[PDB]
Amino acid sequence: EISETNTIFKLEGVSVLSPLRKKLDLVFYLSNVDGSPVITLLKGNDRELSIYQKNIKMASFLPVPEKPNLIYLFMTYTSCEDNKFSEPVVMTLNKENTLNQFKKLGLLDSNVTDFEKCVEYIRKQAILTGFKISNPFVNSFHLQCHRGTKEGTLYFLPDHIIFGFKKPILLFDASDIESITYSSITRLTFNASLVTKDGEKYEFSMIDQTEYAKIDDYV
Amino acid sequence: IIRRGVNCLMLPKGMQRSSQNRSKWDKTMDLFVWSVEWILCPMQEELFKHVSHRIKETDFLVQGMGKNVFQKCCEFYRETKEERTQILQKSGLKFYTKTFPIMDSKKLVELAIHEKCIGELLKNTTVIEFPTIFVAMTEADLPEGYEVLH
Repeated sequence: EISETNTIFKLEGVSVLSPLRKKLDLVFYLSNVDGSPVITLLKGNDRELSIYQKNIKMASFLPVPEKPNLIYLFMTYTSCEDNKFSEPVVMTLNKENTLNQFKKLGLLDSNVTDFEKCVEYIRKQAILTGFKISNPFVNSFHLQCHRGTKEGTLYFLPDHIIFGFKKPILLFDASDIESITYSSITRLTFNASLVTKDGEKYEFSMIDQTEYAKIDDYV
Repeated sequence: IIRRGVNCLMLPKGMQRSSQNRSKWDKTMDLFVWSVEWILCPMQEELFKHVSHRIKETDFLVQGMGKNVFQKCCEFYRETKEERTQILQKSGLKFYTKTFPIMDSKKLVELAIHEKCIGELLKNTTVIEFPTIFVAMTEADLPEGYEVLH
């Protein structure tokens, strides 16, 4: 079914954290049944998750708070095989490894050290799989905060806001944001509340005050 | 397309493999050169793959391996090209490429690496873009699904 002759892209060794925790392989390929492109995650030749094409709504490279050898690829989708999962695909690429793997595939020379070269390549194979992966931290920003009791990262992108990555992972299309109202708790720390056009409130608390400027500017 | 005798199946360019082929005729050297895909099978009880480029068609197979790849054989088993080349010859590693009647294969043929240059080892064969070449002490170790023909 999938091999070197219909494989658009293939990266071994990704650390999938959603919609499941496991070290997997990431693969784009065209189905031999009907020439159609597919995203799958493999364990050897198991398929833990396949997404067919439309289907992928939004996808993006995101940085990992405080950890630069690392990077998230975040993908949301209308549906997958057997509706096995619904939650977004978050995985974590290691940079250095990624480079050495691209090197062992002969995709990039011994000397190259700029990861965005890998990234360029992934974004392009993806377009070949019917979908865009944005790369907005190459004008966006992210910060720490809490929902109820859980810490998360709130990322601010050109057209989305994402709050990650404890389940449930949230995505808000910017054009769905009626308002963001602010609230002090200390000189040092505040709470922000998003309001969706349909009236849902989402209480992002415990934000450091240094981030305030960046949020007002965003609106 | 048929280069230097070898019958080469060419994938659509979008395909990862297509972008990992650098096999070309090399002007200055005045000959053909060859990306090969090395797949090292260690001794089970995990693979290491590496793609080398610009291997000279007129070279014994060990001659166009590559440091990293040797090193890696040197750890799966037991330093200038001169010696490296020389230590793999008294080594016991068998070398299998894969064999064909577009479609991948799991039928392998062992090949006689010390008795021919790559160009001859490849002349009346087929490759998918460019040779893939399996390395292992015994057959058991080759990946599962793969079957060797004698």
